[PDB]
Amino acid sequence: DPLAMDPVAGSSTAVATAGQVNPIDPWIINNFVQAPQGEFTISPNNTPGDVLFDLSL
Amino acid sequence: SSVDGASGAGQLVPEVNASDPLAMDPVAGSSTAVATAGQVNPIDPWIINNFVQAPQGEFTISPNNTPGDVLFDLSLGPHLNPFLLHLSQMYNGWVGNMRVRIMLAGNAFTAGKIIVSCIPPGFGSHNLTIAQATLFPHVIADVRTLDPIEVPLEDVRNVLFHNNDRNQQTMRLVCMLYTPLRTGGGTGDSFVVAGRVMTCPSPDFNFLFLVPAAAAAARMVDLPVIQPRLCTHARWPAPVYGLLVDPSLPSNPQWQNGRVHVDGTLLGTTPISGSWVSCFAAEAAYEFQSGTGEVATFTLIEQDGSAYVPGDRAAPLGYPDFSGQLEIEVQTETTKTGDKLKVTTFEMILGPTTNADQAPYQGRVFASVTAALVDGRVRAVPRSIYGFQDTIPEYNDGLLVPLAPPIGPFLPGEVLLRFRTYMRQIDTADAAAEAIDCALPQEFVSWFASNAFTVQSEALLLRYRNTLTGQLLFECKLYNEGYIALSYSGSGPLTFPTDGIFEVVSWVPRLYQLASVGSLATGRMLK
Amino acid sequence: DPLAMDPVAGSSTAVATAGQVNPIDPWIINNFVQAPQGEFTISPNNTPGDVLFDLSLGPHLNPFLLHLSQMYNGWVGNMRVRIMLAGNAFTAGKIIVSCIPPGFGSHNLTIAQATLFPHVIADVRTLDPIEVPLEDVRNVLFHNNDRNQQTMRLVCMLYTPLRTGGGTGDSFVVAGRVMTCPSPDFNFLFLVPAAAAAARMVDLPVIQPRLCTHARWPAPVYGLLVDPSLPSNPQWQNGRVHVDGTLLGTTPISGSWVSCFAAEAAYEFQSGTGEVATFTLIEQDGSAYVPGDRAAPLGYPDFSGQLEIEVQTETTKTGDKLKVTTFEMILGPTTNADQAPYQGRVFASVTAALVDGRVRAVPRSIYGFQDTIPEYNDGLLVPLAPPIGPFLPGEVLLRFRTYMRQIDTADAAAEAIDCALPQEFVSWFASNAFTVQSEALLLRYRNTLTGQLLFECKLYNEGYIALSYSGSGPLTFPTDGIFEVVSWVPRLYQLASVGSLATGRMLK
Amino acid sequence: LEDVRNVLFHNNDRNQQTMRLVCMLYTPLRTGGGTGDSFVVAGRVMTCPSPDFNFLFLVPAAAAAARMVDLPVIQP
Amino acid sequence: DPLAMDPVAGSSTAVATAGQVNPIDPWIINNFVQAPQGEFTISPNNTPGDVLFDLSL
Repeated sequence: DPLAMDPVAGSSTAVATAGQVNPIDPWIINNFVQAPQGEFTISPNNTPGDVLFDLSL
Repeated sequence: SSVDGASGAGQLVPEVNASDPLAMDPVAGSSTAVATAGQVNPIDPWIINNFVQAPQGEFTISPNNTPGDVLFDLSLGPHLNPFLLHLSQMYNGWVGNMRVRIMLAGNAFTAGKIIVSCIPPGFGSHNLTIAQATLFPHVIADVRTLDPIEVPLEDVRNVLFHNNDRNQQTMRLVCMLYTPLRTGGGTGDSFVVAGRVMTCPSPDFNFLFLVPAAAAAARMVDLPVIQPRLCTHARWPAPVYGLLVDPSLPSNPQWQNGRVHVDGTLLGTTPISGSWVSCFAAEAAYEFQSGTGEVATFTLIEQDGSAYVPGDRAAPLGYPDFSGQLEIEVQTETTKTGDKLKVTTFEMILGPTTNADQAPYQGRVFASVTAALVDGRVRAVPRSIYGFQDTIPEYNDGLLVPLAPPIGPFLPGEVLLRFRTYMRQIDTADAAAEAIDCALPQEFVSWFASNAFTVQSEALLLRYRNTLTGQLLFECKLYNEGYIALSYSGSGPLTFPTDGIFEVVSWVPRLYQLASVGSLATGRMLK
Repeated sequence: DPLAMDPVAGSSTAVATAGQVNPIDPWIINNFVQAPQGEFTISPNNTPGDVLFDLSLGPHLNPFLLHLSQMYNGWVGNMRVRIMLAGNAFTAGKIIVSCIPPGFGSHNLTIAQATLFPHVIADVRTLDPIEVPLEDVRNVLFHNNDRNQQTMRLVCMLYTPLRTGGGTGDSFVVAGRVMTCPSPDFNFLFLVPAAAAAARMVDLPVIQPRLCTHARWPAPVYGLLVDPSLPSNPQWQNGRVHVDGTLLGTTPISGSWVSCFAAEAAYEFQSGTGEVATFTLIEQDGSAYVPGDRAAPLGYPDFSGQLEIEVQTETTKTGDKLKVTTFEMILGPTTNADQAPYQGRVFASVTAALVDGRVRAVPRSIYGFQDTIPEYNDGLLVPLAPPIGPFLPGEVLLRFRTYMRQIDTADAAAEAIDCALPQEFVSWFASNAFTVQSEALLLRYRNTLTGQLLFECKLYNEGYIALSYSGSGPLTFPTDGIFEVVSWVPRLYQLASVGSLATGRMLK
Repeated sequence: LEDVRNVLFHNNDRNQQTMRLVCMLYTPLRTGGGTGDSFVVAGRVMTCPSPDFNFLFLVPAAAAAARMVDLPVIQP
Repeated sequence: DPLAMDPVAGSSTAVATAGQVNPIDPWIINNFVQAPQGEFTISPNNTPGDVLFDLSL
């Protein structure tokens, strides 16, 4: 099954009113990097409901 | 959204559940109500397809469970979906079908099957055996099945649509264990299968009338967890020492202190402070009717120093509500540091006798200097009693006076629960403890006057329990008019441990039958 | 006339940025319902300029919307307000309803300035309602569920003085009602399960001090005062509780326990002249006393001097024969020197200067009182509730006061004894076990009858009340006399102190 | 007054639960002036059926009452 | 303002179940007459919350 979300636009919105729209080095553009809080472990001791991780865009 | 481990689950468990269709025809949705409902209220399309965890969303299977055990019993309604439930509070009525999805996925090592059956409204409640469940349109599934089983909860209706009352009977989905659960492998008995139930409304489903969202009040009064032996007595200023019932005492006492209703209504001369109990304040002087100034004339004031006016109770607050001869100690009132103090002892007669002065109700009482010093404003506290009788004094010298009513009534076999303390009674060659009872400890008096709870029926069912040991000692009825009853047949004062917490209950009609417990003798056989 | 404003856009802004744009039931769209803040009153007591009501745009202005608010996390749109006045032909006056844009802040506006905003004026006599559109002036794309957001507001003020004529009954007030419904531009945003989430707080019982029970001597409370010349940080063991319900010291639940004890009593013979009762203390509910984490059995006296006690056979059942003897017991340290309530053993002497087995002792008078703690453990450290305090500079303890009979010896006279809360408040906090959220509560002491505010004060969470007072100088207060919470209140909250109740002032 | 129904229609039975109209005093009545407490606001309720209204089965049921017991208002 | 309700259907429901569907005189259809429970009174003796009348369809 899919994700219950409609895709959201990117820079499309900014163009019209931001002063500049600065691009990023393409090498970063799709290179998967580990996040700071990127580690967690699931032991048999955890109960359903325990939080493994939290993230903010 | 859903990602079953198919990819890595090997082929140890069945993906999809192979089962014969439901022996049941499809049911119509909103189409019915369209013509007679005042409105047909559409719901957010996003809710229409999201399978969300129902409020009754969890269940567990374990090897302790025996076939027949009900894992969950769902009754058709908005209360089966969290979003719908919230919208429910805003509408009056609904019609439509629900889509239910039960989730299982135990280890490849577990074996077992459950059965879900749809029960038509109008069948009623009956304990179904696993074999009975088969008689209803049903579905059976192996606990290992990866993909969630989907079962449509059809809205079988006799009428066009539903309203939000108790007169409604909807279709049910009962899920029971079909075969015992047994884990194989290195059986970790901590292993139980954790099930999940998710639902989403079928597009047929619709809410009906817009209504004032809300109307779910529930003001439930509670009691404080204070043991009786930690409490203050409400009719004599001492700790509570005893907790008992005693069918041979007067059954309907006319106590003026320690009276309050569950709703907070204080009665009689009942004071808020237990320091006021059985005490008075006055301006004191020595008139001369006989002319031998041994008699103090006390013009009563209220004990917080304010003026006493004859009103709608028998006397100033906390003034004694019993008879006999009271020894009082009378001291200059304390207003400020350095107020010089005189302290005299007197005997005052509380009862009717006899040609015959004394009318606390009018504001005037006489005591005599146990000649058998102090004046201006004084405070009198009780020192001992002589010839106690637990009947009310003559408050208004023969005339009718305002009185809280006798305590009662009680059902047949019900008797008053007594909180008890001891007065010093004197003699005259011998002081000995004398019992005096009241209907609630002063802390409960203050508690109810302060909470002003809303009362919803005629009495509250309480349990008296030892919270330490856990032991339930008894049950009892706290009538709204502020007295507690037990059912007891003995003759026969019966005494209870004072350590000793009360818990509400219920509401409880007034003809609620309590358990007598007590004969701890089951005297008979059988076999 | 129409408002001096251009139509404000609705959902069209937050389309490419919110995750969802959620529409509402069109039946709500134009049904005018009474807003939760739907009532106000105008009376001759009001003065032109008084703000009858201040509304701020948001779904919280409509009951239906409000109910939906618990389901979504954002919103955008304009509403519509309608106001009604139930006036007479005797009520002359005008009201101003002005729209204040976000960002303006808060200022005191004269009726004249109130006119400078898009507004609507109405005579209090009108039978018909007044309608004003509440536009969603935005600086941002949309709004989130946050009442810290600055949205457009509607302020209603009395434009001219209310002047009732005729047989002027000052009990006459004009009833006002506010109603709203969302303009079709209104849209909720993200669908969040957020359906339920509240909290709680602490309250105090509305009992006046002079109706209360004292917590350190068993008598009614008679006095309410502060007194900078008394010991500022007393080490009271009774009448101690925290706002959270934590009882301290020897503090009992029942005020009948206060300054009383129970024991098994006997007459040993160290001197050998059996005038000395030896009391092996038990708790007053008849249970065994064990030396523990407080100084003595519950309610045992927490002061010194020489206490006259009356000791009676314990009452267990009707017919228990009773003996009653009077003794003098010394509470203070002195001196070579026995007495350790903490260990469970104290001695009194038959004011020879009868009873045994199990007894109960209640206080009869005090001789040489000093309000310092007795020597509970004969020289050794003992568990103690801490001194009361601290207090900010200029803050002093609020005292509940009662009087002991002190004896003499040719003269009994009242002697003052103070405590930090009445026993009813002791019981109240132990029973409620409130959750505490900061360091103290701001309370007002008020006459609810007359309405008069007497003072403000700080109830520290550790269970004692402070006032700011500079005098030197016991200052006494009326005892009739209700306390109200407040706030929370940081510990450095500055209280108000006082002035010379004379107001008059001259133009000069 | 809408006919909110759970069933197809209604029978002559006043034990049936139909939609109701409750009138309440929303705010306290406050008479001013020379307050004559003998003053009451008279209220009247009037109705007529919406064109959706229809009676159902034609029954000769034309007459059917009963009686009861009363006591004379004579003081003891 | 209008009631927060959707129009409710009339006879259309009981057509295939009642033995007859009987119409009424259109002159009654819109003539406002005093209901048998047509009177009530409000006085200062009443307190907000008092039910002045309770009608059932």
